[PDB]
Amino acid sequence: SGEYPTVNEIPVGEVRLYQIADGVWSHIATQSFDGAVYPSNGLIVRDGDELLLIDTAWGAKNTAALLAEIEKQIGLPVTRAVSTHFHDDRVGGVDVLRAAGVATYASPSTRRLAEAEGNEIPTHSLEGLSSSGDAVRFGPVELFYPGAAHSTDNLVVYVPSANVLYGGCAVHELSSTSAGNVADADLAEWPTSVERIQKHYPEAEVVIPGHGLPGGLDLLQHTANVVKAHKN
Ligand SMILES: Cc1nc([C@@H](C)c2cccc3c(-c4ccc(CS(C)(=O)=O)c(F)c4)c(C(=O)O)[nH]c23)no1
Ligand SMILES: [Zn+2]
Ligand SMILES: [Zn+2]
Repeated sequence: SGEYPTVNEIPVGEVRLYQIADGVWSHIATQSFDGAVYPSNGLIVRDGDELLLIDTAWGAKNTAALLAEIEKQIGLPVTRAVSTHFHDDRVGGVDVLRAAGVATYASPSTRRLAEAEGNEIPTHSLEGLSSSGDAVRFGPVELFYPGAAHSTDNLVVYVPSANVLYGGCAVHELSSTSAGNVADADLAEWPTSVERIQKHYPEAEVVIPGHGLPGGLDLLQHTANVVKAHKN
């Protein structure tokens, strides 16, 4: 009833939306992985009379539920989606999107890693993002490649109209006590990549992590701190 929805408040298979700013929502879903349940976030950005989706809801059935929740709460069609890295919490559900008329996009690096891992593969490649510090416009957002962090391919997303920074899984929530799932991470490079985010988006007002509660710019320094300590 108004607070940001937490892992224990969302059964696996349901999706909730949360209004972040005018024309900007996050989507929250839950999934089981290796015998534990986790929440995960994505983004929805109004694009005139259409919507841009950032990340799936972590699975085919959750992503179908996401589309139904968007129709109920917003009522505008999702026409494009971007996946910010290759893991299943970002691309799982791309096939559902593609069958619902959504054009799916990711960097070439994400597409090659998703294919090699056996995950669902976005249709279209996003060029111009292969060197750290690169940025491109995509509808109402800017896509930014900060360098290797949670994964080598991770992208962050900025909504300039609202100064919303969606960090994806390169950014952790303030309550986090470790660096999450580090299977594909570069712990040594991650603080440098976070510093690039901090330098490029100093006017961010809301920062959304890939899992957990949004906050302010402090999430970036907190992420650097937990990553350095995990590595140690
Ligand atoms: C292989 C491979 N599969 C995956 C994905 C699908 C995956 C599965 C299960 C869990 C996660 C997490 C995760 C874990 C713990 C915390 C709490 S915390 C910051 O306090 O430790 C958290 F916030 C997030 C992440 C992420 O860190 O992005 N990804 C995950 N990744 O690699
Ligand atoms: Zn991941
Ligand atoms: Zn993640």
